Amino acid sequence: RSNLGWLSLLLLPIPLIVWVKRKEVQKT
Amino acid sequence: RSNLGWLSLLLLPIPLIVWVKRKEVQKT
Amino acid sequence: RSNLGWLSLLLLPIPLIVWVKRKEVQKT
Repeated sequence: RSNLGWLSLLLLPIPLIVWVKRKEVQKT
Repeated sequence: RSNLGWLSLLLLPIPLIVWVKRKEVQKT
Repeated sequence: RSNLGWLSLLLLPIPLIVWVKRKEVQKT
């Protein structure tokens, strides 16, 4: 009995990893 | 009919990061 | 155009790449 709301929850957490890369990678 | 559509939009953007790794190579 | 079920499929595969990053493989 999979809930429609639960699939939606999954998309919000992966985008966070992309944001860290823009700030930097190791230095300049 | 409106709010449901927005959650779907969020998933397409992260998958893009995975694709660059598949490309491999380097020349930037 | 795409089915409602298809958008849900897209969220499940991106989470996997982040786990790989924690492992931190050689080279790359």
